[PDB]
Amino acid sequence: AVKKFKPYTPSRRFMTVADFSEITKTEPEKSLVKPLKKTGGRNNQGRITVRFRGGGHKRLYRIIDFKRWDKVGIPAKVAAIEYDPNRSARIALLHYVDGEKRYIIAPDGLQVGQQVVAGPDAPIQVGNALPLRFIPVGTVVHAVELEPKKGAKLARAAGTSAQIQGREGDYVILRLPSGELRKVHGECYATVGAVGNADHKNIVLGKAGRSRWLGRRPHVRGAAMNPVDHPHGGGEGRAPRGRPPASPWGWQTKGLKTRKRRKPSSRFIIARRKK
Amino acid sequence: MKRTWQPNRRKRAKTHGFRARMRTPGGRKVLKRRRQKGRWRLTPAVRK
RNA sequence: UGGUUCGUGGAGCCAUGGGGGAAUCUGGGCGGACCACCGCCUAAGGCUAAGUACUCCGGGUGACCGAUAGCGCACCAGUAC
RNA sequence: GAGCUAGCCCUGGCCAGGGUGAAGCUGGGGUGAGACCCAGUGGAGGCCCGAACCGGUGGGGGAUGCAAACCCCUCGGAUGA
RNA sequence: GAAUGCCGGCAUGAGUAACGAUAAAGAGGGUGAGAAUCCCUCUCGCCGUAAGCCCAAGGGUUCCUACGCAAUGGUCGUCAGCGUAGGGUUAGGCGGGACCUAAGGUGAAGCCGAAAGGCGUAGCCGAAGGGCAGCCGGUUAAUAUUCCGGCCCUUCCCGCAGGUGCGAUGGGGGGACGCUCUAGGCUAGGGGGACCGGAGCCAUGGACGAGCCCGGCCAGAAGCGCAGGGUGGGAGGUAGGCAAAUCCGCCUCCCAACAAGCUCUGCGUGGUGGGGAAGCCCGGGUGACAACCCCCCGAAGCCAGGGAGCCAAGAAAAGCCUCUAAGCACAACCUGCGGGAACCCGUACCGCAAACCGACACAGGUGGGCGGGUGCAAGAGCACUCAGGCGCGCGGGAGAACCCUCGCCAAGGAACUCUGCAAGUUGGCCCCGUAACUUCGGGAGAAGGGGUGCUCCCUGGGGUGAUGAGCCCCGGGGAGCCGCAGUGAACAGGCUCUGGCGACUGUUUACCAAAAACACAGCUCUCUGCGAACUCGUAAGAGGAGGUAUAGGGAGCGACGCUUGCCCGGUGCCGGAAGGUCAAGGGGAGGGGUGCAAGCCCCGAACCGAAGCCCCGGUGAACGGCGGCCGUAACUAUAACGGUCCUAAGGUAGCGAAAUUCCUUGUCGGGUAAGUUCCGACCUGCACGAAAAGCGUAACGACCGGAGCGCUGUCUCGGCGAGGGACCCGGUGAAAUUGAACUGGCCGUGAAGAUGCGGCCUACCCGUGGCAGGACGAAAAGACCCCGUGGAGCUUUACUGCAGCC
RNA sequence: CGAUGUCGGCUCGUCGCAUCCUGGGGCUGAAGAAGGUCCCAAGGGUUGGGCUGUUCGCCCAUUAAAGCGGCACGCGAGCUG
RNA sequence: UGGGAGAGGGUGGUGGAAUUCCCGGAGUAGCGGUGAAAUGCGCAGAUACCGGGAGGAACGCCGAUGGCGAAGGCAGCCAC
RNA sequence: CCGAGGGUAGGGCCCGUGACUGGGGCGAAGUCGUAACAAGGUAGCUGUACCGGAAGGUGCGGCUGGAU
Ligand SMILES: O=C(N[C@H](CO)[C@H](O)c1ccc([N+](=O)[O-])cc1)C(Cl)Cl
Ligand SMILES: [Mg+2]
Ligand SMILES: [Mg+2]
Ligand SMILES: [Mg+2]
Ligand SMILES: [Mg+2]
Ligand SMILES: [Mg+2]
Ligand SMILES: [Mg+2]
Ligand SMILES: [Mg+2]
Ligand SMILES: [Mg+2]
Ligand SMILES: [Mg+2]
Ligand SMILES: [Mg+2]
Ligand SMILES: [Mg+2]
Ligand SMILES: [Mg+2]
Ligand SMILES: [Mg+2]
Ligand SMILES: [Mg+2]
Ligand SMILES: [Mg+2]
Ligand SMILES: [Mg+2]
Ligand SMILES: [Mg+2]
Ligand SMILES: [Mg+2]
Ligand SMILES: [Mg+2]
Ligand SMILES: [Mg+2]
Ligand SMILES: [Mg+2]
Ligand SMILES: [Mg+2]
Ligand SMILES: [Mg+2]
Ligand SMILES: [Mg+2]
Ligand SMILES: [Mg+2]
Ligand SMILES: [Mg+2]
Ligand SMILES: [Mg+2]
Ligand SMILES: [Mg+2]
Ligand SMILES: [Mg+2]
Ligand SMILES: [Mg+2]
Ligand SMILES: [Mg+2]
Ligand SMILES: [Mg+2]
Ligand SMILES: [Mg+2]
Ligand SMILES: [Mg+2]
Ligand SMILES: [Mg+2]
Ligand SMILES: [Mg+2]
Ligand SMILES: [Mg+2]
Ligand SMILES: [Mg+2]
Ligand SMILES: [Mg+2]
Ligand SMILES: [Mg+2]
Ligand SMILES: [Mg+2]
Ligand SMILES: [Mg+2]
Ligand SMILES: [Mg+2]
Ligand SMILES: [Mg+2]
Ligand SMILES: [Mg+2]
Ligand SMILES: [Mg+2]
Ligand SMILES: [Mg+2]
Ligand SMILES: [Mg+2]
Ligand SMILES: [Mg+2]
Ligand SMILES: [Mg+2]
Ligand SMILES: [Mg+2]
Ligand SMILES: [Mg+2]
Ligand SMILES: [Mg+2]
Ligand SMILES: [Mg+2]
Ligand SMILES: [Mg+2]
Ligand SMILES: [Mg+2]
Ligand SMILES: [Mg+2]
Ligand SMILES: [Mg+2]
Ligand SMILES: [Mg+2]
Ligand SMILES: [Mg+2]
Ligand SMILES: [Mg+2]
Ligand SMILES: [Mg+2]
Ligand SMILES: [Mg+2]
Ligand SMILES: [Mg+2]
Ligand SMILES: [Mg+2]
Ligand SMILES: [Mg+2]
Ligand SMILES: [Mg+2]
Ligand SMILES: [Mg+2]
Ligand SMILES: [Mg+2]
Ligand SMILES: [Mg+2]
Ligand SMILES: [Mg+2]
Ligand SMILES: [Mg+2]
Ligand SMILES: [Mg+2]
Ligand SMILES: [Mg+2]
Ligand SMILES: [Mg+2]
Ligand SMILES: [Mg+2]
Ligand SMILES: [Mg+2]
Ligand SMILES: [Mg+2]
Ligand SMILES: [Mg+2]
Ligand SMILES: [Mg+2]
Ligand SMILES: [Mg+2]
Ligand SMILES: [Mg+2]
Ligand SMILES: [Mg+2]
Ligand SMILES: [Mg+2]
Ligand SMILES: [Mg+2]
Ligand SMILES: [Mg+2]
Ligand SMILES: [Mg+2]
Ligand SMILES: [Mg+2]
Ligand SMILES: [Mg+2]
Ligand SMILES: [Mg+2]
Ligand SMILES: [Mg+2]
Ligand SMILES: [Mg+2]
Ligand SMILES: [Mg+2]
Ligand SMILES: [Mg+2]
Ligand SMILES: [Mg+2]
Ligand SMILES: [Mg+2]
Ligand SMILES: [Mg+2]
Ligand SMILES: [Mg+2]
Ligand SMILES: [Mg+2]
Ligand SMILES: [Mg+2]
Ligand SMILES: [Mg+2]
Ligand SMILES: [Mg+2]
Ligand SMILES: [Mg+2]
Ligand SMILES: [Mg+2]
Ligand SMILES: [Mg+2]
Ligand SMILES: [Mg+2]
Ligand SMILES: [Mg+2]
Ligand SMILES: [Mg+2]
Ligand SMILES: [Mg+2]
Ligand SMILES: [Mg+2]
Ligand SMILES: [Mg+2]
Ligand SMILES: [Mg+2]
Ligand SMILES: [Mg+2]
Ligand SMILES: [Mg+2]
Ligand SMILES: [Mg+2]
Ligand SMILES: [Mg+2]
Ligand SMILES: [Mg+2]
Ligand SMILES: [Mg+2]
Ligand SMILES: [Mg+2]
Ligand SMILES: [Mg+2]
Ligand SMILES: [Mg+2]
Ligand SMILES: [Mg+2]
Ligand SMILES: [Mg+2]
Ligand SMILES: [Mg+2]
Ligand SMILES: [Mg+2]
Ligand SMILES: [Mg+2]
Ligand SMILES: [Mg+2]
Ligand SMILES: [Mg+2]
Ligand SMILES: [Mg+2]
Ligand SMILES: [Mg+2]
Ligand SMILES: [Mg+2]
Ligand SMILES: [Mg+2]
Ligand SMILES: [Mg+2]
Ligand SMILES: [Mg+2]
Ligand SMILES: [Mg+2]
Ligand SMILES: [Mg+2]
Ligand SMILES: [Mg+2]
Ligand SMILES: [Mg+2]
Ligand SMILES: [Mg+2]
Ligand SMILES: [Mg+2]
Ligand SMILES: [Mg+2]
Ligand SMILES: [Mg+2]
Ligand SMILES: [Mg+2]
Ligand SMILES: [Mg+2]
Ligand SMILES: [Mg+2]
Ligand SMILES: [Mg+2]
Ligand SMILES: [Mg+2]
Ligand SMILES: [Mg+2]
Ligand SMILES: [Mg+2]
Ligand SMILES: [Mg+2]
Ligand SMILES: [Mg+2]
Ligand SMILES: [Mg+2]
Ligand SMILES: [Mg+2]
Ligand SMILES: [Mg+2]
Ligand SMILES: [Mg+2]
Ligand SMILES: [Mg+2]
Ligand SMILES: [Mg+2]
Ligand SMILES: [Mg+2]
Ligand SMILES: [Mg+2]
Ligand SMILES: [Mg+2]
Ligand SMILES: [Mg+2]
Ligand SMILES: [Mg+2]
Ligand SMILES: [Mg+2]
Ligand SMILES: [Mg+2]
Ligand SMILES: [Mg+2]
Ligand SMILES: [Mg+2]
Ligand SMILES: [Mg+2]
Ligand SMILES: [Mg+2]
Ligand SMILES: [Mg+2]
Ligand SMILES: [Mg+2]
Ligand SMILES: [Mg+2]
Ligand SMILES: [Mg+2]
Ligand SMILES: [Mg+2]
Ligand SMILES: [Mg+2]
Ligand SMILES: [Mg+2]
Ligand SMILES: [Mg+2]
Ligand SMILES: [Mg+2]
Ligand SMILES: [Mg+2]
Ligand SMILES: [Mg+2]
Ligand SMILES: [Mg+2]
Ligand SMILES: [Mg+2]
Ligand SMILES: [Mg+2]
Ligand SMILES: [Mg+2]
Ligand SMILES: [Mg+2]
Ligand SMILES: [Mg+2]
Ligand SMILES: [Mg+2]
Ligand SMILES: [Mg+2]
Ligand SMILES: [Mg+2]
Ligand SMILES: [Mg+2]
Ligand SMILES: [Mg+2]
Ligand SMILES: [Mg+2]
Ligand SMILES: [Mg+2]
Ligand SMILES: [Mg+2]
Ligand SMILES: [Mg+2]
Ligand SMILES: [Mg+2]
Ligand SMILES: [Mg+2]
Ligand SMILES: [Mg+2]
Ligand SMILES: [Mg+2]
Ligand SMILES: [Mg+2]
Ligand SMILES: [Mg+2]
Ligand SMILES: [Mg+2]
Ligand SMILES: [Mg+2]
Ligand SMILES: [Mg+2]
Ligand SMILES: [Mg+2]
Ligand SMILES: [Mg+2]
Ligand SMILES: [Mg+2]
Ligand SMILES: [Mg+2]
Ligand SMILES: [Mg+2]
Ligand SMILES: [Mg+2]
Ligand SMILES: [Mg+2]
Ligand SMILES: [Mg+2]
Ligand SMILES: [Mg+2]
Ligand SMILES: [Mg+2]
Ligand SMILES: [Mg+2]
Ligand SMILES: [Mg+2]
Ligand SMILES: [Mg+2]
Ligand SMILES: [Mg+2]
Ligand SMILES: [Mg+2]
Ligand SMILES: [Mg+2]
Ligand SMILES: [Mg+2]
Ligand SMILES: [Mg+2]
Ligand SMILES: [Mg+2]
Ligand SMILES: [Mg+2]
Ligand SMILES: [Mg+2]
Ligand SMILES: [Mg+2]
Ligand SMILES: [Mg+2]
Ligand SMILES: [Mg+2]
Ligand SMILES: [Mg+2]
Ligand SMILES: [Mg+2]
Ligand SMILES: [Mg+2]
Ligand SMILES: [Mg+2]
Ligand SMILES: [Mg+2]
Ligand SMILES: [Mg+2]
Ligand SMILES: [Mg+2]
Ligand SMILES: [Mg+2]
Ligand SMILES: [Mg+2]
Ligand SMILES: [Mg+2]
Ligand SMILES: [Mg+2]
Ligand SMILES: [Mg+2]
Ligand SMILES: [Mg+2]
Ligand SMILES: [Mg+2]
Ligand SMILES: [Mg+2]
Ligand SMILES: [Mg+2]
Ligand SMILES: [Mg+2]
Ligand SMILES: [Mg+2]
Ligand SMILES: [Mg+2]
Ligand SMILES: [Mg+2]
Ligand SMILES: [Mg+2]
Ligand SMILES: [Mg+2]
Ligand SMILES: [Mg+2]
Ligand SMILES: [Mg+2]
Ligand SMILES: [Mg+2]
Ligand SMILES: [Mg+2]
Ligand SMILES: [Mg+2]
Ligand SMILES: [Mg+2]
Ligand SMILES: [Mg+2]
Ligand SMILES: [Mg+2]
C-alpha cells in the first residue's frame, strides 16, 4: 500500500513511498552485515563500464542464504522482517533452533512467529525450501536455483515468482517471471510462494533528487550529443534519428536480437518470453 | 583566482619521486636519461 | 605467411603457425613448376680463435675553430633561469 | 601529466537568524460502524525571506589593467541533484 | 642593407603615462653627513564575524640582537622580510612513528600476456577516521602542555603480596556509526549590582553623591554532591559460531525491571598552587594583606554510545572484555603496592598574507577554531565601538576643459531609446485587508492601507527564585509632549494586466551565449534466463552485481490533463528446416606432361556442400511518407455532390500570417491622438500537425514579447556642487611605434583618394593645455572570398581495408 | 586581402542648387482672395510625436515651410551596437 | 418457539463439454466462405482424423408458462 | 467626536454593446442521398461508445411500443 503526499511542494505532488508495514525490526543483524564497496560503474581498470552510476546513499550488505539446502531438517523461527537496501524484496531473519541466524528473501504472506524448514520432506508451505522435483505441479515458487547446488538465481525481485508447469525426466518445466518456459533440473531448490513487497512496482520516484539517492546519475540522450559522441549526435536544430536507432557503440537497438546463437542452454529453453 | 600550482609535499613525492620512477620501465628511462645528461638532481626535491 | 632480386608469377629454395604424417643408405635433401637421365650433398644436437664494427677513455697529427667561432659549457654548465 | 579542470571512490567538516505549518497523534462532533469536519499538538519540504558559503543576471568602470577575466552597484541558490 | 632575419648595443616616443584601492592626516621632541618617509609623545582618522586571535597546508631562517645603506624597496631612508655577523627551536603525556584498518596501492598461492608487462586471495602498506597517558602559572631579546613551579597520569622491566585454570594471530562480545527535530541538567561566554577592593577626580553653570572611574577570578588528586550514559540475575538442555569452549547463539524454568545494584563520564566542591585593574612614577614598580561575592541571560559546546520521528536504511580493523587449543600448571595471568626503564622525527618565524598560489612587497585565490558590547524584532546582517591591529612605501600645491564615483534641481514626467538601458520609486516589523484562476497546496508580501518617538499613570501572563523581593521575558488600556519628519542614522521588495517558450528545484559553452539548450520525475519501444545482455581488456580478469525480468542494458519522448489517425511498396529489425544463388572441402566423367616400364605429376565436368543474399511473411512511441486536374446548388459567390489520372497511402483530431507566412505592415477587431511590434479573430498553412509528439495547462523563471499605474536628469535641456585624476612644482621614470624628414591649403596630375609632382595661394622661429578630420594612423603576414593535385574534425547506400559478430 | 571597419542612429557640421519656405518677377483658362506654370535667388530657415534596427515610408498634431542631394551611402584612434 | 422453499448477496475452492494455439503421429490437394464470389489459408504439407500440452471465458441436459431480490439484477458443483 | 460628500484602492450584481463564432426558428416550387413509417426492403427504438459529406453505421447491454 504505497503512501502518498499532499502537494505542499512541486515534487510532493507526485512522490510516493512504500508503507513499510510488514517491517518489524529497523536495524540489521550485526553478524550478518558487511561493507558494500560502491563501484560507481568502474571496473578494475578504473574505467567507467556502466554509464550514469554513483553517488547514492551509503549501504551495508546483508548476507542472504541462497542455498538453504545447507541446513536440511533444521526448523527455524521467523524472528523479524527487515528492510534491505541492496534489493527490492524485503528480507526475513530466521532464528534456527540450531541457534544459527540467517537471512532469506521474504516471501509474500510470511508472518513473524511462524516456522519454516528446508528439505525433500518439507510441508508444502509458504517459506519452505525443497528440491523442485518434490513440489506439486502448479505450485507458485520463488528463489529458484538454476543448477543443482549452484545457488538461487531465478525470481528474487519484489513480487516475482515462477510456476511449476510439469515434469520430464530429471527436469521440471517452469514459467519464469518473464514468461519463458524453461527446463530446470529437478534437484534444484526453490521456496514455496511468491516474493513479497508486490506494491514495489507502483512507487513514483517523484523528483530528480530521488534518483540521485539511489545511485542513478542523469542519463544523457544520444540526440543531445555530438557526432564524436554518438550515432544520434549532431544536426542543425533538433533532428530525427536519420538512421536505424543505435546505441553509443553503433549497434542497433530497436529489435536486434542479442542472445548468442549456439548457446548450450538453448536445449533447455522451450519457449522464449512473450509480450 | 585559483591557479594551477597548489604545492603538496606528499603529492610531489609520490608522483615524480625516486621510488615512483624506479617502479616503471618509462620511469627508469627518465633516470638513465637524466644521469647521462649529467643533471645535478635526478628527481624533484620535496622536504618530506 | 615470412625471407631472397622474386609484389602469385611457370615460383623452386630456406624458414614455419595449422592438418596429415615416413624411412636409416637399396635411406634421404638439392640442381627454379613437373618427369626422366646425369651429378652435387648427408637435415631434424652443440662449440669454435683470427681477419670485421664502435670510441666513454689515452695519445699522436691537422692547407680544423679562435670567445656570436669551436662542444650546449675555454670561465664553478647540464649550472643559473 | 587529473597539485588546473571533469567524473567517481574512501574519510572528515560546514549551512546565522527568521517565515510557512504536511502527515501523524489527541480531544471534540459525526455514523450502525465509517468516511469525514473542527481545535489543539506536531514539525515535513530538490518549501519561503536572508548572512556565511557557492554563484555570475543586468549595467558601469577597467582595457601597455590592481588583474593574461579584476573592481563597484545589482542579482541567482542558500537541508540539497 | 633589407629575409615582420639572429645575437648584442644604443636611440625615439619623454622628463611624457605611471608610482597599485579616496581608511587621512597635523605638530613637537629625538637621531644623523643627510629626514614628509626611522624612533618617542600628543592630536586626528580606519578595521573590529576583522584589517584582531589561534591551528593546518605551503614557504624554509624570513625569527632575535649588533653593525651597515651599493643594489632590492615603485619616492626618500638613518628604516626593513635587504647586506655582514652572533644567537635562537629543549616533550614518556602535543603531533607523527615503534598501534589499527578505509578507498586505493602492493601482493607467498594462483591466472594471463611476443618482450616490457597486465591481473590477483590471504598478507603487507596506506588517515585529517579508530585507538592512546597534562592541566594552570612563571621565565627569555628570541622556545615552552617541551625549561622551571605546583598538582596529576600512561606503558614497559624486575621484585613483594594477595588472588585465579593460566594460556591465542583462533571462537565470541564490543569497538560500530545516517538525516532532521529535540528533553533534563550543566559548562563556555555575557549583562547588571545600592555589595566587596582600589590610585585618584569635583572641572566651565550645577553635583562630595546609594557620584565618576577601575576591578571583583583560574587550575586542582582522592572523597563527597548534582546530573547523565552503559548494564538484567540464576539454573537446565544444546546438534549452531569450519578444533575446543564453562564464552556467545537458540529453547525452558524461577527471580528481578519506568528502579535499585555495579560501572563509566560531565559538572560542582575540594587539600594545595597561582593570578590580580585603572591611575601614578621610571617592559618595570607601586596600587595590594588587592578584593575575589550576589543576581540575571545562556549555547550550535558537555553529560552522549541521550530521546523521538523519518527513508534514501547510514566503514573497517586494532586497543579492550570473555572463551577455550596446543601447552603449562617451579610456570602463567589478574589485582594492589615498590624500585627501575621510557627511543626516533617535528617544534624558530610568516600563515585571508609584503614570508603561501598568482613573473612583482600584485585591489585576485587559500581549509578548520575563537570572534566582546550597545541599539535596530532576530542574527555571524547593519551602525558605532572593546581588546587588539592599522592610515594601505612618493609627496607639496592649484581649484580649467574633460573622465570617473557621488549629492541636489524649477515646470514637465519616458516626450529618451532597439529597450525605462541606467537611475528613481518601493523598502524592516506589527495590525487591517486582499482578485481572476487553481493541480485546492497555492496564486500571496497579491493589490491597497493604517501604525512606528518620548513622558506619565493603571494593569495581565511567563522564566529564576520560594509562593515573595529583585533581575529577566511577552503583552493590555488611559492621558500627555515635541519636530518638517519617530524602522528620525545604517542595513531591508516598485506594482499590475497580458502573450510566447520551458512543468517545476537543478545543469551548461573556466575566460564574449545561463537560454527556449542539457538534465529531470513520468510515458513507450526494444534487448537480456544469468558464466545475462551490454561495456573496458590481446588475454587473464573486472564492471554489470555478490543484482536475477517489480531486474539490468540501449533508444526516443519529457510533470500533469485530453489525445496520438492512414500507408509495410523501398530501408531496417523479426519470423520462415521449401526453393534459387553461394566459399573452402568432398567427389573424379574426362583430359595432359614425363618415363622402356611399374610409376610419378598437373588440369578437371556432373553430384554433395554453411552463413549471407534472393524469395515468402510480420512490424511505426522502427528509418520514413501521408496527391493532381475538371465539372456541379432557382441572384451572385462558394461547392455538401460528381468525373477522371496517379499512389504504398493521399494529413484525421487539434492548432494556424505562428520561435513556422515568401507575397506581408495579409484582412478585420482591440489598445493609442497616431501601433511594420502586441493582443483577439479569419484561413489561399510559399513551407503546422500528433512521443525529432499534437493541443492545453495551476505554480514556477536574473528567459523573450506588448501595455498600464507609481517615480524619476532617460529626455525637453541643461545648471550647480563634492571628492579621485587631469594641471603646476620636487622625487622616481615606462610603452607600443619608428626608412629617413627641412612633414601647409586649394585645384589638378599621378597605379585611379598627394606634406613630398604641376600651377597658384597661404605661411616669422620654438613650445604648453586641449580636439580627433588626415598621415589610405597603430595592432594582428584578412577571420570573409578565391587559389594549393595544402591540412584537419565530421558524414554516408563514395572506395578500400580492419576490429567485432555470423 | 603583411586589413581601406561594414547598415541605422547620436553628435558635429559644411557644401551644391535641379528651391520646400521666406524675397524679386513674367505668363495664366490671373475679378478679388487663393492657386497653376516658368524665370532670378543658396542669406537665413526647414517642428514635436506613434510604428519598425531600420534608411525609406505610412499615421497623429502643428507649421511660413515641414526641400532633394554631395562630403569613403560625411563622421566607430568621436559615442552607440 | 419450532419448521420450510429459493440462480438472494459476499469469499475461496473446484468439474466437464467446446473453441483457439503449440508439440508428436498418420495422411494429401485442397480448405474456408457466399446469393454467387473474391480476399484469405494451403505441397515451406493446410483441411479432415488420432494422442499429448498450455490458457481464457462461459456453464449443455435439468430449465419451465419456473424460482429469488427493493430495484439494477442473479444459473456447473462444493464449503464457509 | 460624529458628520453630507469629495478623493484613493480593490471586489460583487445587472444592463447595453463587440471582429468573429455556435447552433436554433422561419421562409410556393435549389443540390445530395433514402435514415424512419409495410418485415420500409439490415425489425425498430434505447443508454453509451467509436466512426462517417449527410441523414446514419457499427459495437455492448436493455425494451417490445416487433412482424411472420
Ligand atoms: O574587413 C574589414 N575591412 C576591409 C579593410 O581591410 C575592407 O574595408 C572592407 C570593409 C567592409 C566590407 N564589406 O562590408 O563587404 C568589405 C571590405 C574590416 Cl570589417 Cl576589419
Ligand atoms: Mg503524492
Ligand atoms: Mg490535495
Ligand atoms: Mg514492507
Ligand atoms: Mg564485523
Ligand atoms: Mg567491487
Ligand atoms: Mg584494483
Ligand atoms: Mg592500474
Ligand atoms: Mg553502459
Ligand atoms: Mg557510472
Ligand atoms: Mg536490484
Ligand atoms: Mg527491501
Ligand atoms: Mg537445470
Ligand atoms: Mg516503474
Ligand atoms: Mg541508494
Ligand atoms: Mg533511469
Ligand atoms: Mg535524458
Ligand atoms: Mg544534439
Ligand atoms: Mg549540441
Ligand atoms: Mg573524445
Ligand atoms: Mg567517427
Ligand atoms: Mg559516428
Ligand atoms: Mg543524426
Ligand atoms: Mg542537434
Ligand atoms: Mg542542436
Ligand atoms: Mg530543422
Ligand atoms: Mg522540428
Ligand atoms: Mg531522415
Ligand atoms: Mg544506425
Ligand atoms: Mg553486438
Ligand atoms: Mg525468454
Ligand atoms: Mg578554478
Ligand atoms: Mg589542491
Ligand atoms: Mg603533503
Ligand atoms: Mg598530506
Ligand atoms: Mg596526496
Ligand atoms: Mg602514482
Ligand atoms: Mg615516489
Ligand atoms: Mg623494461
Ligand atoms: Mg654535484
Ligand atoms: Mg624525474
Ligand atoms: Mg624478400
Ligand atoms: Mg619464390
Ligand atoms: Mg608447420
Ligand atoms: Mg637398418
Ligand atoms: Mg643414395
Ligand atoms: Mg629413397
Ligand atoms: Mg629440404
Ligand atoms: Mg644443389
Ligand atoms: Mg649439393
Ligand atoms: Mg645424418
Ligand atoms: Mg653435415
Ligand atoms: Mg672474429
Ligand atoms: Mg689529445
Ligand atoms: Mg665572449
Ligand atoms: Mg660559445
Ligand atoms: Mg670567431
Ligand atoms: Mg667539455
Ligand atoms: Mg653557447
Ligand atoms: Mg652557474
Ligand atoms: Mg586536482
Ligand atoms: Mg543552508
Ligand atoms: Mg507570519
Ligand atoms: Mg500551528
Ligand atoms: Mg508526530
Ligand atoms: Mg529551499
Ligand atoms: Mg517571506
Ligand atoms: Mg565564479
Ligand atoms: Mg560581473
Ligand atoms: Mg543596473
Ligand atoms: Mg581583458
Ligand atoms: Mg568584483
Ligand atoms: Mg554590491
Ligand atoms: Mg540575492
Ligand atoms: Mg534565498
Ligand atoms: Mg537557511
Ligand atoms: Mg639587397
Ligand atoms: Mg620586429
Ligand atoms: Mg626571418
Ligand atoms: Mg636586419
Ligand atoms: Mg633579433
Ligand atoms: Mg638588444
Ligand atoms: Mg656583451
Ligand atoms: Mg640600452
Ligand atoms: Mg629622451
Ligand atoms: Mg605628448
Ligand atoms: Mg602607463
Ligand atoms: Mg598602474
Ligand atoms: Mg574600495
Ligand atoms: Mg597638528
Ligand atoms: Mg606630519
Ligand atoms: Mg625620511
Ligand atoms: Mg634622508
Ligand atoms: Mg616611530
Ligand atoms: Mg563586534
Ligand atoms: Mg618561497
Ligand atoms: Mg639601499
Ligand atoms: Mg639609498
Ligand atoms: Mg630600489
Ligand atoms: Mg613595487
Ligand atoms: Mg646614520
Ligand atoms: Mg629566534
Ligand atoms: Mg613532559
Ligand atoms: Mg623499540
Ligand atoms: Mg612484473
Ligand atoms: Mg603505501
Ligand atoms: Mg599502517
Ligand atoms: Mg591516526
Ligand atoms: Mg597522544
Ligand atoms: Mg592533567
Ligand atoms: Mg601554561
Ligand atoms: Mg638571554
Ligand atoms: Mg553496532
Ligand atoms: Mg555497522
Ligand atoms: Mg566513522
Ligand atoms: Mg535521510
Ligand atoms: Mg570550567
Ligand atoms: Mg548579555
Ligand atoms: Mg555444544
Ligand atoms: Mg566522553
Ligand atoms: Mg605588595
Ligand atoms: Mg556546528
Ligand atoms: Mg556525543
Ligand atoms: Mg576490512
Ligand atoms: Mg595437553
Ligand atoms: Mg611446576
Ligand atoms: Mg580472573
Ligand atoms: Mg627504535
Ligand atoms: Mg615551539
Ligand atoms: Mg580575503
Ligand atoms: Mg605579513
Ligand atoms: Mg603560472
Ligand atoms: Mg605596497
Ligand atoms: Mg568585555
Ligand atoms: Mg534587526
Ligand atoms: Mg594613506
Ligand atoms: Mg583596506
Ligand atoms: Mg591647476
Ligand atoms: Mg569611492
Ligand atoms: Mg540625499
Ligand atoms: Mg537640499
Ligand atoms: Mg526635476
Ligand atoms: Mg508617468
Ligand atoms: Mg506623474
Ligand atoms: Mg517609452
Ligand atoms: Mg535624445
Ligand atoms: Mg536588448
Ligand atoms: Mg519591453
Ligand atoms: Mg530602506
Ligand atoms: Mg484581477
Ligand atoms: Mg482569490
Ligand atoms: Mg492576474
Ligand atoms: Mg491563468
Ligand atoms: Mg483555491
Ligand atoms: Mg504590503
Ligand atoms: Mg498606536
Ligand atoms: Mg525624542
Ligand atoms: Mg509640534
Ligand atoms: Mg525583499
Ligand atoms: Mg526551466
Ligand atoms: Mg530550458
Ligand atoms: Mg511544452
Ligand atoms: Mg505542462
Ligand atoms: Mg534550490
Ligand atoms: Mg562563457
Ligand atoms: Mg567560450
Ligand atoms: Mg578561454
Ligand atoms: Mg558576459
Ligand atoms: Mg546560448
Ligand atoms: Mg538562469
Ligand atoms: Mg546545455
Ligand atoms: Mg522539465
Ligand atoms: Mg512500460
Ligand atoms: Mg572492447
Ligand atoms: Mg575485446
Ligand atoms: Mg561482485
Ligand atoms: Mg517536464
Ligand atoms: Mg509526460
Ligand atoms: Mg530534455
Ligand atoms: Mg526533447
Ligand atoms: Mg512501409
Ligand atoms: Mg512488408
Ligand atoms: Mg518493410
Ligand atoms: Mg518513403
Ligand atoms: Mg481521430
Ligand atoms: Mg493564418
Ligand atoms: Mg501557432
Ligand atoms: Mg511553415
Ligand atoms: Mg509575413
Ligand atoms: Mg516580412
Ligand atoms: Mg498594418
Ligand atoms: Mg484600432
Ligand atoms: Mg486567405
Ligand atoms: Mg522522429
Ligand atoms: Mg486543469
Ligand atoms: Mg501557467
Ligand atoms: Mg527558469
Ligand atoms: Mg531564467
Ligand atoms: Mg505609462
Ligand atoms: Mg545628466
Ligand atoms: Mg572636484
Ligand atoms: Mg625629477
Ligand atoms: Mg628609483
Ligand atoms: Mg631624408
Ligand atoms: Mg631632413
Ligand atoms: Mg613640421
Ligand atoms: Mg605646416
Ligand atoms: Mg581615374
Ligand atoms: Mg589629389
Ligand atoms: Mg605642401
Ligand atoms: Mg621636393
Ligand atoms: Mg617633375
Ligand atoms: Mg611640388
Ligand atoms: Mg607646386
Ligand atoms: Mg590658400
Ligand atoms: Mg606639460
Ligand atoms: Mg598637450
Ligand atoms: Mg586625428
Ligand atoms: Mg577619429
Ligand atoms: Mg584617420
Ligand atoms: Mg597602407
Ligand atoms: Mg585613417
Ligand atoms: Mg588585435
Ligand atoms: Mg607566415
Ligand atoms: Mg594573407
Ligand atoms: Mg591572420
Ligand atoms: Mg574572392
Ligand atoms: Mg586533384
Ligand atoms: Mg594543381
Ligand atoms: Mg587537400
Ligand atoms: Mg585525416
Ligand atoms: Mg587488425
Ligand atoms: Mg582587402
Ligand atoms: Mg604592417
Ligand atoms: Mg594592419
Ligand atoms: Mg476668381
Ligand atoms: Mg537659401
Ligand atoms: Mg543608406
Ligand atoms: Mg519600410
Ligand atoms: Mg505660404
Ligand atoms: Mg544627403
Ligand atoms: Mg552608394
Ligand atoms: Mg547602397
Ligand atoms: Mg560611418
Ligand atoms: Mg567602436
Ligand atoms: Mg557606425
Ligand atoms: Mg580609426
Ligand atoms: Mg582613422
Ligand atoms: Mg500450394
Ligand atoms: Mg516437397
Ligand atoms: Mg494463454
Ligand atoms: Mg465637497
Ligand atoms: Mg435545378
Ligand atoms: Mg435502419
Ligand atoms: Mg426505408
Ligand atoms: Mg436497403
Ligand atoms: Mg429497416
Ligand atoms: Mg463502420
